[PDB]
Formats: sequence, structure tokens, C-alpha cells
Amino acid sequence: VNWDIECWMKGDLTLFICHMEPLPKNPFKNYDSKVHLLYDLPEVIDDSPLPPLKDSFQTVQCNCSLRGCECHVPVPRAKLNYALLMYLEITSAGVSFQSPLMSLQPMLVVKPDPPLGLHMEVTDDGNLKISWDSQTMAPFPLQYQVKYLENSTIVREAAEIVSATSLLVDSVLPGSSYEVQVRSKRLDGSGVWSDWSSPQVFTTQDVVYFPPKILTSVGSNASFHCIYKNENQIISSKQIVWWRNLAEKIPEIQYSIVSDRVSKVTFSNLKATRPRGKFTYDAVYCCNEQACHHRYAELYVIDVNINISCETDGYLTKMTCRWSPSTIQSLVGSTVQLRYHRRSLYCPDSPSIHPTSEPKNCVLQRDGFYECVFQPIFLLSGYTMWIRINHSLGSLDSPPTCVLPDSVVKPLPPSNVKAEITVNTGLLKVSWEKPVFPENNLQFQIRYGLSGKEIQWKTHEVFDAKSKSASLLVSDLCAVYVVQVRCRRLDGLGYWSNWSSPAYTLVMDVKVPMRGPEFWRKMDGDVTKKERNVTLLWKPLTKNDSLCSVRRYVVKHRTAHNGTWSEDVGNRTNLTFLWTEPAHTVTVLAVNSLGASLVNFNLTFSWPMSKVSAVESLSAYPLSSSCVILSWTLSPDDYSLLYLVIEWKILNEDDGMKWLRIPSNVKKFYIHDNFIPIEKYQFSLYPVFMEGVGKPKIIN
Amino acid sequence: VNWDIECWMKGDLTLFICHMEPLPKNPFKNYDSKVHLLYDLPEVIDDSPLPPLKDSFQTVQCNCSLRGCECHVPVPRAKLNYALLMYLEITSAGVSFQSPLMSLQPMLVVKPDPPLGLHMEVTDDGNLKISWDSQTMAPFPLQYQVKYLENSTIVREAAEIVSATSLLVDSVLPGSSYEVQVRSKRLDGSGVWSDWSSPQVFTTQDVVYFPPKILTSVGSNASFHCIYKNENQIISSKQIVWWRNLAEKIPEIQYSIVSDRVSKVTFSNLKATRPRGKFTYDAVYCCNEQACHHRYAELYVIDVNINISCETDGYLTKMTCRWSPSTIQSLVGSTVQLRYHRRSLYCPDSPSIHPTSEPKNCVLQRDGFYECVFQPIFLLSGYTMWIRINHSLGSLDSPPTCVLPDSVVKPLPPSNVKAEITVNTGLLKVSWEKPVFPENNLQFQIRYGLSGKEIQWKTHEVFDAKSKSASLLVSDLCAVYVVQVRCRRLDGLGYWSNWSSPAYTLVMDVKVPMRGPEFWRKMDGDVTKKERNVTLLWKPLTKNDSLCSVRRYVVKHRTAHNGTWSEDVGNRTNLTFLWTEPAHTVTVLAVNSLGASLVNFNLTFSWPMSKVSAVESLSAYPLSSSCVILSWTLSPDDYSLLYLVIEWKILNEDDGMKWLRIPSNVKKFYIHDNFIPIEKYQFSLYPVFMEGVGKPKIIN
Amino acid sequence: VPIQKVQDDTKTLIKTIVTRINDISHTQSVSAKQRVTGLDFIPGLHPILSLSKMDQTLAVYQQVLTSLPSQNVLQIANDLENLRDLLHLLAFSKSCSLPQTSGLQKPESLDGVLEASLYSTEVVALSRLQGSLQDILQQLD
Repeated sequence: VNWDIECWMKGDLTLFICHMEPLPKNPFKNYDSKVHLLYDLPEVIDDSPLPPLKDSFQTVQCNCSLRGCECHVPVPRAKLNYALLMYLEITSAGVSFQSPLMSLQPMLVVKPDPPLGLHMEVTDDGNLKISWDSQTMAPFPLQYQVKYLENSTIVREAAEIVSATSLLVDSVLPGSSYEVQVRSKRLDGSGVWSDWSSPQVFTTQDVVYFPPKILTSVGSNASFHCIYKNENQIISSKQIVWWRNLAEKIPEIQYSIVSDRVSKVTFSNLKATRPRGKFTYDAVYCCNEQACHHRYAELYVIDVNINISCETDGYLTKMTCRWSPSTIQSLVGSTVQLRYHRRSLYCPDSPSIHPTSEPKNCVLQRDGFYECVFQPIFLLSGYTMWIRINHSLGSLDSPPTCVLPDSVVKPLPPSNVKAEITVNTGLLKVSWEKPVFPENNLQFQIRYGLSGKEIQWKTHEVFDAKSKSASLLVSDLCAVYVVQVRCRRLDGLGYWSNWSSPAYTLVMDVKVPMRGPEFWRKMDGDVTKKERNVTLLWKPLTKNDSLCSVRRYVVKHRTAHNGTWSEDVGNRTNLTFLWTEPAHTVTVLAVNSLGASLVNFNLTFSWPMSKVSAVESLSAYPLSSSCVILSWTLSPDDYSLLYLVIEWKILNEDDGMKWLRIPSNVKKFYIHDNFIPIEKYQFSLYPVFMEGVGKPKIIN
Repeated sequence: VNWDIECWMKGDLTLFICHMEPLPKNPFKNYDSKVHLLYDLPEVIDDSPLPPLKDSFQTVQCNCSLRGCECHVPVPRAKLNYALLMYLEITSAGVSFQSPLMSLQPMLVVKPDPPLGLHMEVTDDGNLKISWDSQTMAPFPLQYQVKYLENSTIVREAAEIVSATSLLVDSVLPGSSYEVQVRSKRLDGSGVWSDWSSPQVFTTQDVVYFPPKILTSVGSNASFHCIYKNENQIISSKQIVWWRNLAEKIPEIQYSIVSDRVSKVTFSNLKATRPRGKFTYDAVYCCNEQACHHRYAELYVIDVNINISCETDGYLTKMTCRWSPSTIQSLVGSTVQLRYHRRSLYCPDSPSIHPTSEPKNCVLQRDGFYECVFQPIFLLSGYTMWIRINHSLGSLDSPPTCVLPDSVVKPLPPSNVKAEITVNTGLLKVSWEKPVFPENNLQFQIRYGLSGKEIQWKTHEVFDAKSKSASLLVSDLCAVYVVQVRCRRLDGLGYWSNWSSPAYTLVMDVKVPMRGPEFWRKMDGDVTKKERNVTLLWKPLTKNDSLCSVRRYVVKHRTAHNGTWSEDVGNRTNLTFLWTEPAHTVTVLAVNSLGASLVNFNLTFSWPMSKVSAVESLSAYPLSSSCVILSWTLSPDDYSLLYLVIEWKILNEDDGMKWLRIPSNVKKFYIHDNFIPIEKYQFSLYPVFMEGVGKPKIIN
Repeated sequence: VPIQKVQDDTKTLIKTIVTRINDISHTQSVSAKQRVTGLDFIPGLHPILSLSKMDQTLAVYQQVLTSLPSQNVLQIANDLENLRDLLHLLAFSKSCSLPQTSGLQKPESLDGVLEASLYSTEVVALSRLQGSLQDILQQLD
């Protein structure tokens, strides 16, 4: 019985396989031939010619089939270099056949697995690059035989031996198909050739763009190449005219001739691709002059300049980082991830995209931005930031940005801001409470303005980080002021605090009235009657005389008998009192919360002095319905006239009373008031003295 | 052959166990000895010396092992006190050995099970209590043997026999360990001692608190205890200083000494506890003066209080009890439940947490209140209710509260609320339909106000539970009023019903317009023609004159020949009619829905006295651009003038005629109008008589 | 980098953490005189002088508070890792080439007290580190 025996070590270096084929065919059709393999793996190479003991060989029962017997001998990887003692025991029809002892080394006879990953590509020069993946577990170099067949108009078959994992085929023929097969073999020793790998077929097109796509950025450069074939002829690169979106012939200055068949266009300083309806890419066309083939090259230019803004809370608890994806929606499908590395140190002068970055989770809001809260935060640690725009055509990284939390702290508005006008100085003094913050190095900004529908805000800055209150100069001492304060870092870092709550001062009389009201009298009582009611008549003080307010009017009376006594009139502007003494001195006082008016008017009533006349003439000259001149002459007697008081009223009218005190030096006056010529008027001139009001002068 | 036999009744009183051990060891190593227990349980104690029949004994096959044979005799609990007649049959090596008959009562020989629930606790005197359970299933007294192993600074093991289920152990040693074991035996009879139980260990600290943890309420009284061990020395109670949170030292007035080794602190009138940052209670400290142990006694104090708003619907089918969990939110893990007990009688003056209380499901609404809805209800039953909050550290109850369903009824709103104006009286009559309610004891409330953007609501109460309508005084009889009627129980119990539908008053003419309009006449036609167009000129009635409205004007005329006729003039305020008769008078009526105006003026046109001039002179004195004086003299003739009519206009302006009726007694008049001096004004004074209009006096 | 800004940075950040601890420990006003047993593995009854000794004290500080389970504490831990690195840098800026050896601690008694008295442990931790940084800021001048 004859056997054709082939033995090889399995590609995994774990099993030694012996395949056996009986010779010749079918003299054995009804016998159970049991083939037993006995193998030995000695562990010590001892130079002693001692025969191996018969109990040392391990017996392997081989799998025998109708086509042959396969023997599976487990060879340890550590013993792949050892001498494998081998012999066979074949028993058939009661007869046992023993083969002579065989010695072999499993490592020398290895059949590797077929090469995998047979990729196919076109180089920028227009060459046809075959590539495949080497077996990473082979402890020996592998020699590869590559069989590629060119399915062009002429069928070309080539089988090439290579030690590398790639092969190059020259002159890519456009519109041609290439199928490649690669098999491996150990370079050194009697290695057994691996079976051919799966054939990889690559069919070229009439126009070949390589790279057919470029995902690039704004300002970046993209280079596209072409092998243009018209019908059966390859268009020369000199004849290749490039077009972008078929609406812009790329200038021939941008044409670079890689070869007589390869024309190259290189875009430089690329602008972000405007979305062309459903096109988010710039279509780059290889054209034989004007004959633009229906296929093009895709150019993707994205704007990776996204600003990310970060803020630190006043409780110093969290960072709030935000940014907007506005430059990202141009490309549908791009997945953007902020990648952060927190450098333990402060941020570098040049923030760098750190290889050890961590994924960060951020939320798109209703405002269109993405917030990124960092917690816990590290004060002196450099937080290197950048977005990773993972597009299907490649991942794009925003320029790395690093943030130190201190310079992005927005302050808390100070608490309990108080606004008030200091008394007797009128200084609006404002006090506020400093919120909790490091170093208290806070530059405070206040804003103040009058209370109303529209507050004309006035601001002031506080550079002293120690100040807690300040007094301010305001225009109206009796109008309500609204005050708000905001604070920031004195160094200018961080942010400004929100403006504080509106602080309202309380209106109070900062000082007493400054002048008493002008008061005249309505003279009630018969002349024959010694008692005569004197109806004092004054007017409320102005905002300047009252400053803020007059809470009451006090009329102080003085007599020789009753001495001096004062009568509070309160808010009333008139006072009727009886005249009983020859001299009765009257003074009306305007009183506010701080007291009476300092300087007050006085008026004396005297029976003897009421008879004295200092005026001899008085004349009413009507200038118009809005003015009349009163002209009068005063006595040559040295009358110490305080002032003259002009009395004018409508005759027959007891309520057309009007009066006016004028200086005693006046001889002619202009009464500007609505004047009706129809009615008769009583113009009265009153000489007023120390002793009282002298006898007046009246003209009708 | 000799055998050792032990028999006892099992603790469950279901199996009688006879344990057996052969004597001596192993003369029988290869024989299958069959041991049988033949037993009898006679049912009648008859005093007849009749030997038991051999067929009455029941046979049980014993389970024999290499260590001995165990025979299990099932004894009914009803026959435990009966005499158990039994004998043993042992078959070994073909030889049968029969034991003499033995009589015993299984109740007198029972081996109890070991006690369970072994616990060690410290009394407030510092004394340890070793506690365990008594076996309830045992119908017989037990005596327990307690072996303790004090593993203190001095190791003290002592075995003590007690009949109670707890052991007094004095003066717990701080910083020490203890091992205790207990076994039991029947107190009466030949009790077989139980096996020793599992040793329960209770180890001490150099400082021991008792009771270490307190859950309590606001205002209550409590007490902690301590035993301080300084190193190997137990600190005296006279020397233990107590501390709370180590920030407040407890006054020694609140200390107390139980024993010199045992310190105790006492507190009274607790208040609610404030969380300390995250820490939420008060930490009591036992300190050797200033030597504070790292261990502590913990105090929980909570404010016990919870209300609940129950309301009975107007249809009297349900309560809705609602309450806030706002005060429960402090202790995490606290679980709340409304526990109610219903009472067949009315609510007691003091609601009490009744032992028979049921749980109520309550739904938290979006408002933050728990909603407890009860259905079906009985209005006269007192529902005693309280909130049970089950914190992890105990169960506590809100103050119990009782609610009467009839006492929380909200009646349905009054219906058919109708707002109408009573005619000829001007009274706001509001009629409505009463809601369904028992006893009709309802008090109704009516609110009304002007219909507009702001309804100045005016309220009026209807105490009469029988009243279905009410009348209200109003001042404007021609305006729309919004009226609503709400009700509540007449006794005031329960709630108010919600306000009814807004009842809107309709505007109708309550009365005819109170006067007819004043009209003048415009002469369209020369003097020469006997026929003259009398263009009457009047004005619409004001609010008072029209009252509510003037639906139309109708001008009535009279003549000597044609009698009296009327012209429906409608809304227009002028009437041009031809004058043809010697005596012709005109009257205009203001007609509303109820009829024509009551008071109406007259103006007769008469040819003969159209020549009669009752005005001697007439003059115009312009006081201002806004005023002109008219003065006139009448003829000294006894002219029975009804009134005077002043007609003035700008000359050359035929559309600027203005007229006014004035009483005939007036001699000087003041006309207020925008008088432009450059324009010349025609002032005409018409004398008016009963029988016609006199000849006017006209000035330009 | 200039060292004056580093020094000012140290002073500012330490006083910021002072504010942090101060207002966190608001519901935790302390009486510094009481010694409770079992936190001896916290020194601080002593002035701190040398860069090595303060450095190691701080390292132990970190290590002991690692057992502390909180979040405000975690932010403070970030703060102290920053401060530890910067004190390495300041020791370097001293131009003293003393080798920077570290570690050498045993986390057993710490964990026993941790499983014992988290309350006292955290409060004494905050308070004693307060005093520690107080003496440190005294010593920086």
C-alpha cells in the first residue's frame, strides 16, 4: 500500500496537519483502514544515542475519509522549533504497516493564511496601487505573489511576486476594470504557498478624480486630480479644463499637469461652501476644455471658527461655557463633540488640541447655542477646549481654546443697596453690601436717576475695593431718586454683576422754609367801629421757598398788651382776626418738619399811622387788556417807606380782590393781567412803614 | 446485646423521639439488624385487668444508622397525657429479641427547643438586659439556664438559671465584650435540657449612651445617659460634662446622677431643629470635663402639626380633604398617610386618634396639596382624621381632627338670575331660582354694578331664605347693570356658593322724555310774499330731558282755520314749513317708547304783532373774544312778554345764526362765544308774546 | 512666568477658598478648643514652616478628605490639587533643588473613623484646614 503524504504546520501555529492520499485509486472499497500517528516531542537535546522508549510516543487517531486521511498533531508554540519525531501505524484487514521514523521541525514547514484586506486605490500620479494587509501573527517574513488582470479593451494578465504588502500598476486606464489576487508564503525555508485571497475588482471610470472628495476647511487648500477619457481616447491633461459647479471654469493657472493623462487642480484658501440648494459641497469638474463629464469632484469646506464663551458663577461653583453651531448646519450629518483637556497648569500661550481629551456633554437650547457646564471646576487649571466636528468625510477640530475660570467670573449684584439724602448736607448717601467674593478686589459701578416713567440714569464707578458707602450730589433735594449698583473685578477680569435692585430715597425736608409767605389783609369792619376784623391773606410757598414742603402756617401776633403770641393756621392761607389794640404786629411763619421759615414778612396795623398819607398822586394808564401803568408821586416828607402795596379789584365785585407788594421806591408800575375796559376798577396804592400802613391812595 | 435508649418528646408535640445507641462498640459490623417499635395508645382507662390484644399494637420501623437507631412515634396532641404502651422488637442474624413492655406519658418527657431572639440592652441605670423569647407553643413552664462570658477587663463567665425570659446584668463595663449562651428545660417533670443556643454577642464602648437616639417633638422632655471610660478608668458621673453639638455646654442643672459611673442629662420644652448645612439634628456629648469622646448621643426633634381642608360638595355625595406636605419635607424617607376613623355620632369637642383608623388614599395635585376625596358620605357622622408620617425612625401622627360633612358644604350657585328694570319705579329687580339644598336654609348674596370695563360692584344681602327675588335702588335708569347672586347656608355654615351668572339689565325708556326741545325758526321767504318758509331750528334732548331716549320728534302746529295737526319729524332737529295764516303756533314733542314729551314750549307766529316792537333799544358790549354783553331797553308798555330770544350771527354769514331763549325779565345779557372782532355780528332781540312774536330790535 | 503674579495668585486663591469654607460652614459654627478623640491623624497643633512639611500636610489633607463623600468638598479638592501643584512650582522658584518625594501614608485609622464619625470628621476637617491655611497665610510673608 502506497500513500502520498503531505504535512504542514497550520497557519495559527497550533496544529500540525498531515494529509495522506492512498495510491492508486480504489483497490480498497470495503475495509476499515485505521491509521494511527505516533509522535514524540523531546524536551532536552542531549547528545546521547539512547533510543526513545516505546512508551514516550503519543498516539494520534487521524481522520480518514474516502478522499484521504488527515492527521492533526497539536504542536505547542514553544516546541515549534524542536525536532518532531514522527512515525505512522496503518492497520488494514488485520495487517499493520509501520512507517519509518520521521524527524521534522514544524516552524520550517508552515502554510500561512491567505493575505486579507486587499484594498485598491489610485495614487495622485494616476498609478494603480494595490494594497493588502499582512498577517500580524506570522513570526516569519511573508512573500506575496500578486495576480492582477486588466480588463481594458485589451485583456492583460500579470502575476507578480512582492515582499511588501502593496503593489503599483502604472497608467490607470480610465474605464477599465482590474481584479487582483494575493497569496502569501514564508520567505525563508520550504514554506508552503497560501491559497489565493478573495479577488478584489476595481473598475475605473472615464474620468477619475483622486481624491474624488476633499473635506477641507476655510482657508485650507484642496488638491484634485483627473484622468479624463473621451470615448476611447484619454484626454491629455493639457486639454483638461477644470470647472467648479460647472458655473466657474477653474483658471488654467490652477491647472497642474501631474502627467500627460493626469491634470491636477489645487484649490487654495478655500471659502466655506455655500449651500447650493441640496448641494453642500463645491462640485469640481474635470472637463476636456468645455466637454465637462457628468461626474465631478466633491469639495467640502466648513467654517471651523466657532467662538466658545465660558462664564463662572458668583458662588464660584460652576463654569458655564457656550458656543454656537451656526457654521456647522451647512453640512447635514456632521457630528460635533467638544473635546476638553484640563491642563493642571495655567493655559498655554498657544492652546493646543490635547491628545488626552475628554468627551464633554453640551445641550442645544431654544436660543440655538450649546451650553457646557463644567463641574467640579479647577481654579488654576488650564481647561483646553475644542469642538470635534466628526463629519462622514472625516473629523474636524475647532482651534483649541483654553480657559482659566478666574477671568470669566460674573459677580453677584451687591445686596441691600440703600439710598438716602444726608440731612443738612443734601448728599445722596448710598450704602450697599458686598457679595461674597475672593480678595474683595471689586470695582463697583452704581447707576442713579430720578424716579419716573423714564429714569435718566447717571452712573459712577467705585475703584476703592474697601468702600461700602458714598455720598453723592443730586439736583433735586425733594424728588425721588432710583439707584442701582453693579460690581466687577477691579482688575477688569471676570464680568460685571447684574445691576442691583432699585434703591429709593425717602423725601424729607432737608431744611426749614427759607422765607415766610407774603400776606396782605382784607379789612372787615366799620370804620366807626373800633373793632375791625382783619382777614390776613397770603399764598402758599413755592418749591424754592418751601424747599421740599411747608407742613403748616403759623401766624405770630405781637401786641403791647398781650405781648407776642403765635397762631397756627396750618395749611390754610387766610386768617381773619379782630383788630383791638392800637398796635398789633403780625408775622406769618411757614413751618416744615424741620421748623418755621427763617426769614418772615411782617405787617403792622396802627390807628394813628393809618391816617398818614405819603402819596399825593396816582394814575391808571391802560396800556392794553394785558397791562396797565400806575403812575404816582410820593411825599416830599421824609417818610421811611418800607414798600408800596398795589391794591386793584373790580368795583361791585367783592371777589375780584388782587394785591401786590412793590418796593417803596417805585413810582410807575406795569400790572400784566387780563383787563376788561367795560368794568370800573379800583386801583389802590399802599404806603407801608414801621409804624404801620399809612393812609392809601385809591383811584377808580 | 446491650443497648442505650434515650426517649424524649419533640418540642412541636407531634413526634416522640427514642434515640438509641448500642453497647459496646462494633461487635456488629456486617449484619442488617432490624429494629421495630410496637406501640399502643389505649383510648379508655378501664379498670379491667384484660391483657391488650396482640393485634392492637401499631408497628413503626426504626431508622438504623452506623451511630444508632432513632425511632419516631407520632403522638396526637389529644393523647399526650395518656399512657404510651410500647415494646421493642430487634431482629439480627436471624434472632429476634423482644424487650419488656414499658409505660410512659410523652407529656412528662419532652425536650424543648432552644429559645430565640437573644438580645442584650442597657437599662438607664447602666445595667445590661439579656433578653430572649419564650416558646409560645410550649404548654408547659420553662426554666432557662443563662451562661454569660463577660469578656471585660476581667473575663467573667457565669452560667445562671432563670425562669424569666430576661436577665439582669448590672453596671455595663465600657470597652468590653460579652458572650452569652442560654438553654431551657421543662420546669415540671423530668425536663430534658435544651441544646445551648447560638451565642449572641454585645460589645461595649468606653463611652456608652442610653437611649443613644431620640426622636421627639417640639415642647417635649427627654433624657440621655452616659458611662464615660477614660482609658482603663470609668469616668464618674460627678465628672462627666455633657455637651450639645460641642458648641453648647449643657447646664449641670439639667444633669443628674443615676449611679456614679452613670451620667444622665435631662432636657425640657424642645423646639424644632435647624439643619446645620447638610447636618440635620442636635448632637449630645458625654465628656469627662473637657475630655469629649468621639462618640455621641443623637437627638431628633420635630414640630408635630398638619391641617387638612375638607369640603362637602353641593350635591352632598363627597368630601374632598386637602392638605399640604410642606412641613414634612425635612426628613428624607418619611412616608405620610392620612389615617381616619369615622364615628357614628357627631364630632367630639376633642378629636382623638382612634385605634380603629382606616388609611385614606390622597392625590397630590399640581398645586402641591394632597387631595383626600371621600365617597359616599353621611353628613351627620364625625370623621376623626390625622396625618401619619412614617419616618425610618418611628411613626408619628398629626394632631387628630374631626370634620362633619354637613359642616363643610358648599351650596350650588343660585340659578335663573335675571336682571330687569321695574317700570315707573326705577328699581333693580333681581329674580333667581334657588339651588337644591336641605331645609332651604340658605342665605343669598347679590352683587351689582355698572356694565363696563370696570364694574363698580355693589353688594346686597338677602337674609330671607324664602325670597326668590329682590328690588334694588338705582340712580341711572338708562344703563346696563351686571348682577350676580351667590348663596350659602342660612346658618352661615359651610361655604358660600360661587357667584351666579352675570345678570344684565336691559335699557328701556322708564318714562317719557321729561321735556320737549326748545326750537327757533328760520325765515326762508321775503316779507312781500304772504307765504314764508318757517325753518324751525331746535336741538336734541340731553340725558336728563330725554331721560333714557327720545325716539322721535314730532312738531305740532295750530292755526285758526286748519285747527291742530302734527308732523312726525323723527330724529332731525329742524323743520321748514310754509307760513300762510294770521295765527300759527308750533310745538315740538320728544317721543320715546312710552310716549311724547310732557313739558313743551310754544311759539306763535302772528302777522299783526309781527309789527309790534316791545324792544326799545339794543346794544352789544364785547367783554372779550369769549364774551359779549347784550343790553336792551323794553318799551314802557305793559307788554306781557313770555321770554326774549337772542339771535346773533356773523354778518354776511347766513349759516352762522345762533339763537337762545332767555326770560323776558332779563335786561342785560352776556353771550359766551368765540367772538372775532374783525367780523361784524348781527345781534337781534325778538320780543315774544303769547299770540305771536313781536317785532325784533336788531344791531350790527 | 513672573513670580509676583504667582504669589498674588496664591494669596487670592487661598482667600477665595477661605470664603468658600467660611460660608459653607455657616450652619457649622465651630468651637476650636474641643478635642474629640480619633482625628489625631490630623496634625495642625503646630506652626507650619517648610515647603516639605506644609506640602506633606496638604497631601494628607487631600488623602483624608478623599474619604469624605460630598460635592462642595470635591470642588475644594480641585482647589487644593491646584494649590499643591503650584506649591511644587513655588518651591522650584525658590531655586532650591530639594528632591520632591511624596506619599508615605496609611489609610486605615482614617477609614475606621470614617465609618465611625463622618459628622465630626468633616467638621474638624474644615475647621483645622481653616486654621492650617490661616497659619500658612501668616507664614507666606
